[PDB]
Amino acid sequence: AEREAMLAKTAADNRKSAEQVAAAQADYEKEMAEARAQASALRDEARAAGRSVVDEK
Amino acid sequence: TILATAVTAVIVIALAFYLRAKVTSTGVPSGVQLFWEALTIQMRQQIEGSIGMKIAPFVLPLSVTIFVFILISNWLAVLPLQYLYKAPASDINFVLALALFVFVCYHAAGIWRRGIVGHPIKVVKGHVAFLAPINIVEELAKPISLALRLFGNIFAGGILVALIAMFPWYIQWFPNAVWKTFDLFVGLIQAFIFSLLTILYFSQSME
Repeated sequence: AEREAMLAKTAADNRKSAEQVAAAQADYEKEMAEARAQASALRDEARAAGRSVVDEK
Repeated sequence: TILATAVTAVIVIALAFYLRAKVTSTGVPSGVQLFWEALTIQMRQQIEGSIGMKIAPFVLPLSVTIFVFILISNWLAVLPLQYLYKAPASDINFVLALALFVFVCYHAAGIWRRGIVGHPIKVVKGHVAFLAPINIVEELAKPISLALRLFGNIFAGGILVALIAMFPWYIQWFPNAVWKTFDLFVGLIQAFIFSLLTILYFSQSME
C-alpha cells in the first residue's frame, strides 16, 4: 500500500505542483489587475476632481 | 518425515525473519522483499478477481503459507541428499494434513458466513438444482482432488529418483539431471495449482 502510495503521491504532487504554479501566475496577474483597476480609479478620480475644480473656479 | 518438513518450516521461518529485518517501504527492496511481495500481490489480485479482498481476506495468509511451504519442500527435494532426504509429499500424511485443513477452513468459513443451518443446503443445490446430487461429489471431490494430486506427482518423483538410481552412475547423471530440471518446474506448477484451486474453492464456497 505504501509503494502504491508513493506512486499515487508522485502523481498528486505533480498535479498539485502544476496547479500551484498556475495559481501562482493567476494570483500574480489577479493582483496586477486589481492594481491596474485601482490606478485607473485614482487617475479618473483625479481627472473628475480637476474638471470639477475647473468649472468651480 | 517430520524432520523433512521441519527443515522447510525453519527455512520459511528464517525467511520471514529476514523480511522482518530488512523490510523498507521508503527504500530499495532486497530479494526477500521482492519474492514475498510478488507472491502476496499475485494471490491478492487473484482473490480480488473472484471474491474481493473485503469479503474473504483471511484466505491470503493460508494461500501464501501453502505456496511457500510446498514450493520449498519440492525445491529442497532437489538438493543432492541422495546416497537421507525424501520429499515430504511422498507420504500421504503431509498432503492429507494440508488438504484436510484447507477443506475444513473454507467449509467452516462458508458456514460462518451463511450459518451452520444455511451453508450445507446452498452448497448442495449449488449452481444448478438439476445437479444437486452431483454437487455432493463435486463437494466431496474438492478435498480429495487436492490431496491425491500433490501426493501423486511428488511421489511420482520420489520413486523415479530411486528408479533412475538403478542405473550406473555414468548413465545415471543424465536422467536424474533432466528429471530434476523439470521437477523444479512441475513442483512449482503444482504449488501454484494447489493455491489457486484453494482460492477458487473458497470463492465458490462463499457464492
